[PDB]
Amino acid sequence: STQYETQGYTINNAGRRLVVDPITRIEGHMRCEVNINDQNVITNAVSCGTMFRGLEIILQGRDPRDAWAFVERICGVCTGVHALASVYAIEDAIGIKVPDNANIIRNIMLATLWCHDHLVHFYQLAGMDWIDVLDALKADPRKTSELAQSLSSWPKSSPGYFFDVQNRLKKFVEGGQLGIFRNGYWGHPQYKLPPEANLMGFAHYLEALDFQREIVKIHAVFGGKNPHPNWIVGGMPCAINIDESGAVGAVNMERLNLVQSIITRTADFINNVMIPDALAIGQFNKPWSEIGTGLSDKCVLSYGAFPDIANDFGEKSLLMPGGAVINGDFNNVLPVDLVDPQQVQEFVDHAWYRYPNDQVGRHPFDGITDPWYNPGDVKGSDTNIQQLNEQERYSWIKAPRWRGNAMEVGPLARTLIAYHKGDAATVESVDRMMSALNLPLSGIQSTLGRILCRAHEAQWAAGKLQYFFDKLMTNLKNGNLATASTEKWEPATWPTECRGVGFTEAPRGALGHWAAIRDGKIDLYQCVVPTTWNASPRDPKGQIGAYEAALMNTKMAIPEQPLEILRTLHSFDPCLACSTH
Amino acid sequence: ELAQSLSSWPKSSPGYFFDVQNRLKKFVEGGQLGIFRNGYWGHPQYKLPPEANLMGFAHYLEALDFQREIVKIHAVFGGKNPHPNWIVGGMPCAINIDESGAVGAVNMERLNLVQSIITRTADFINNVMIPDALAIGQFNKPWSE
Amino acid sequence: NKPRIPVVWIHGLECTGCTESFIRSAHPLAKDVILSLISLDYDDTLMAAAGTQAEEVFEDIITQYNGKYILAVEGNPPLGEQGMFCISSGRPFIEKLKRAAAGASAIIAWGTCASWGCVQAARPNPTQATPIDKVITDKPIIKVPGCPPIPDVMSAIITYMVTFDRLPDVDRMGRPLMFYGQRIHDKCYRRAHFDAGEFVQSWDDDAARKGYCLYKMGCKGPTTYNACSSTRWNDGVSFPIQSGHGCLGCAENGFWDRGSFYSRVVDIPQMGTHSTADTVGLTALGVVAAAVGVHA
Amino acid sequence: GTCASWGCVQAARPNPTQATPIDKVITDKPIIKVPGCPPIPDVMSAIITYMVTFDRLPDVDRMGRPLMFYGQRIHDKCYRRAHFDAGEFVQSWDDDAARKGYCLYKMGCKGP
Ligand code: SF4
Ligand code: SF4
Ligand code: FCO
Ligand code: F3S
Ligand SMILES: [Cl-]
Ligand SMILES: [Cl-]
Ligand SMILES: [Mg+2]
Ligand code: NI
Repeated sequence: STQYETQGYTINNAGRRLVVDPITRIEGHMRCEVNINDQNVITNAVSCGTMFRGLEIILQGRDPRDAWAFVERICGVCTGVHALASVYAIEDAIGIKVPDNANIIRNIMLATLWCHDHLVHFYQLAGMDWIDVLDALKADPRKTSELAQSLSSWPKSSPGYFFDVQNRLKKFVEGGQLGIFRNGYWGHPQYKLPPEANLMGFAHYLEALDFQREIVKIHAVFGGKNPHPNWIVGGMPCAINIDESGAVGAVNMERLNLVQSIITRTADFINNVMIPDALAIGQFNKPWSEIGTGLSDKCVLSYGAFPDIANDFGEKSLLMPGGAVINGDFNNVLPVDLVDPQQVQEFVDHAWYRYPNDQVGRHPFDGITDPWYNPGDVKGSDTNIQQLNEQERYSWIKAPRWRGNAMEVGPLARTLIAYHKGDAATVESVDRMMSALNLPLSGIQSTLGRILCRAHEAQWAAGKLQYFFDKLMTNLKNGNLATASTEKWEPATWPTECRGVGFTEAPRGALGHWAAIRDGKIDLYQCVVPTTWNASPRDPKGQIGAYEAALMNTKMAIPEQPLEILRTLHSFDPCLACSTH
Repeated sequence: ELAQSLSSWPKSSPGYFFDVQNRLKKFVEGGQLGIFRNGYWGHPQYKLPPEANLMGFAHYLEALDFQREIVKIHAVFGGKNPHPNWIVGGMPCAINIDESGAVGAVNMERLNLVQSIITRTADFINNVMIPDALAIGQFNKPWSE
Repeated sequence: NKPRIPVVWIHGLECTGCTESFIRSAHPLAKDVILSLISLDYDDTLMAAAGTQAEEVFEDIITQYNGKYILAVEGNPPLGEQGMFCISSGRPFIEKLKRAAAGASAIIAWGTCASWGCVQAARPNPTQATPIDKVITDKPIIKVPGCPPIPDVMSAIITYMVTFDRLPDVDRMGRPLMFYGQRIHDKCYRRAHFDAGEFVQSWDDDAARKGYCLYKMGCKGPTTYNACSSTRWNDGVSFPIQSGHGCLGCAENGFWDRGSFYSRVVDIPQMGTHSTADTVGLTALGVVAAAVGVHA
Repeated sequence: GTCASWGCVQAARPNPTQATPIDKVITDKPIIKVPGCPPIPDVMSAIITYMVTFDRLPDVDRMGRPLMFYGQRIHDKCYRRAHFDAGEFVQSWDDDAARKGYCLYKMGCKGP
């Protein structure tokens, strides 16, 4: 039994210990442990990354131009973002400027990922936390139709359609082969949708599963394939040819026509299916606007993203604002510098790594990735963890801090940053969105709020797609076709020794690559990934990360059924391969 | 309500027909009626109620889009549509399912595409065209003579 | 009705790119695969149950359907640190893998990870990541390599095994002949340029804008077995070479450690027709121009 | 298409009707030939979108065909070229060569 105070929380590991391993409907491997009191309230929360590959080690000695391809494989879900960060970093180190079209295309690649990733998470990952799939079998199709048609202009809403969906589902289960729905949490008292809403939700789950495949066709045009499209240091390899012989071998008018058709359909699906479904979940789960706040009312971080001016990563360029808020002071958004050794630092005193001194944090330029599996006494064995020891080392995830502060990153974080920086579109959008639910602005700082912010981001990204596409076409109309700068492609043109930073906003939050080059080879490559922030273990001050904070003080209706834990965790959209890399 | 009374087809929301109606209204408000120009609109033999006309026109647009998909079956087995290719003695589309070089022939993946088109085609015909044919029948019965 | 064949999909060290690829399937849609062709009875990425509920599902399936389910494996087991580089239910992932494989009738090794080792197995392989066939030796394993494999290839292999009720024919390496029988280079739509000696020499040159061959930009097409040049990616929209980047060789064992991606492939015969005949002509034109005295 | 561009099937021997391509009849107007029987659907639309978006006619070869889609030959971008140059040919329909997707040059392919 131990007890201590941090960031307003009272961490108490007395009482019943609950273990959720594996955490499902996330990317990668995660283990969560909690302690609950007699009132079934969480008094202690333990976030554990249960996987490690070691990309930072693998990249040592390689050619900086190959780096993007290695680090892209950090994650297949947020596929492409690490490659973007990578070329950003290497171009920063060497001093390469890419052509305008290369920047616009990269922006398109990122926006596309945002749309796809947010959509899939909403339905395929987080969705069944809110939608009681088996309860859909009890709905009335005619009212399901009425409900859907009362919420959206989406065409697919006929009673016959919903009846067909319900029928297939009925047949699917009738055999006892429930597949992904087996042994679920169906009927849990926290499931609050009416049967008609569950049927509407499940139907859309299927529609989203189908449609998501279309979105990534934009990646296929510009980057060859999805998952894991291709990129180059100096721009993009997708040469453009509109009006000249051999256009059949390049990005031509027909190719761009395809891209345009996907943009329209993507904005259509997000705006008229996902958005209304997000609001709908909000309407029937309003108490969760007050559950899982965690660090979101205290400390939030964004690096910023989508440079609209090519090679300019300043505040006048990034369309997605960067900044940090600490101590709940949202009236003072602080500027972020990724070179400053005093801002971003990583601790490993509670992680399975080794430092010369684990009581201090290391800026990624001073980063060390030295795997050291050392779980302590876990009430079992080294190969049999019954209970993690959170007093000591308990995770493969490093503990990032900003100026010593534990931060939340992601859609909710970015939204708060953008809102309080006074971005007119975000203010209006958030205001409008909260008005519709009859909720105060504070309601966004929650488990529900994360999901709402994610959906709004998809809408935002879908809009940006069109903006970027138009920007590209404008250049082509003006005869500006260049997609690559090769002035500094040859290692002989590089500084003998240099370093750089690549940063952007991944679907799950602030991403950074720190790279050092010496004699044409990678000397150091360190990654600090969004889920690394959110799923962080504790630091030498015992400060807890975003997940553990959000889980604190959470009421559970049935201890053996961790639906509440799942709801909160999934709201963060955990990517564990990202977090550990 | 009319559409939903006649078919299981999913695309039938009020918002959907409103959108279709608006696209058409915008289209004509320019005086550029295109293929609709100098038509026989308002002829006494036009017997569908306004709602049946909107339903019909929406389905006209849906058919215009979807017809392109059906002929993908011709593209698999005959290379292209219009005007697929044939041979005296059978068909030139050699089949390879389970052996090396199946990538250069009609394979499981190609066949999967064909199956996916067949399902979608039967679905469109049975739930859009069929009910519309039946609807035109209901409103134009004198033309059965 | 009809029961569907039970499928257990487990995850080791991976990026979940293979699972993502699977759900990109255009025909059949992943939705219909899950609904009608198979019974996806366990899959961490998609399943509702977590924790002890997930464990119960796993145990129930492999016990009830013992000897009768297909084991699909994404990622690979690490041998380092007693296997605790990948922990599932507080135990080494390898234990789960072995327990799952013991009851499987056949195993599908999705992607380069499960097939070969992929990125985590690259120098210096910090975790000792090991391909499945090095751990499991008593079961049929079908390797479906690529990083990730083509979505429609994945589904086609599934539909094949369901429809024809058997495993696909494989090479000496365990790859299905149907999609891995030939090289990218042997079905590449840019061979014409390769064969003529017409190459991209630097990004976005005139050659690149005409879609010339990427051999001199490091394309590993000549040594890579896959369907990307015929079947193509994402409903036949494109593939790496078509969008202007050379093949990395991502379907091939240890391709990460085969030098830089921008370094030319070696031991591949290459003599251009127009490149050689242009040389022969100028050599002869220059020999004559020298003798006549209009050199230079 | 080939009809308006060249004459196509009705103009073939012995051209019973004396079918004549448009550019033999109209000689004082810019004519963009988009040949093929028929042309590729998406090529047709891409040409249309080009003219609308860029507000200009596409650049054309010496024959009046848009360079963007007609600047190269089929044989210049055929995915079976590897077999052609290797001398791997289909010799009769549905032989093992055909089942591996070998080159169709000896079956009369006019791609070149
Ligand atoms: S080297 Fe690459 S681009 Fe060139 S023909 Fe071969 S596979 Fe195609
Ligand atoms: S002759 Fe025909 S089949 Fe052979 S490579 Fe050329 S275009 Fe292709
Ligand atoms: N989004 C995303 Fe993946 C994480 N965390 C990355 O970067
Ligand atoms: S990189 Fe992989 S995707 Fe195909 S083109 Fe080469 S095998
Ligand atoms: Cl769609
Ligand atoms: Cl359709
Ligand atoms: Mg790191
Ligand atoms: Ni990720």
